Amino acid sequence: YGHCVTDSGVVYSVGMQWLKTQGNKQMLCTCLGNGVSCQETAVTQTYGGNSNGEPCVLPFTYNGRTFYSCTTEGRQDGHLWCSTTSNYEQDQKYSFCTDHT
Repeated sequence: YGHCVTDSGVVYSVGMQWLKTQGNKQMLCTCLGNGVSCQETAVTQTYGGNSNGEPCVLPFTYNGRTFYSCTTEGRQDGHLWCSTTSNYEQDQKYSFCTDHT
């Protein structure tokens, strides 16, 4: 009835995007309306960019929002990129991402 719970105790809320692990793999879990879905891996391969590819540091904050993985909200081209420094608004250290092609 709105609130989202993973049966683990975490009483999320309809729209409290979060991140869940599998004791080895990463996975972003979110509660929409029909239930609770997630994004396997979440992250993506990083090449060149500003960090020549490296372990991003998400979920980070950009433009005032948050991103648990790559994103193209910082450009008008469509190239996926991520952050490698908790402080991207100070360092600007970011990397790109493929995902598809």
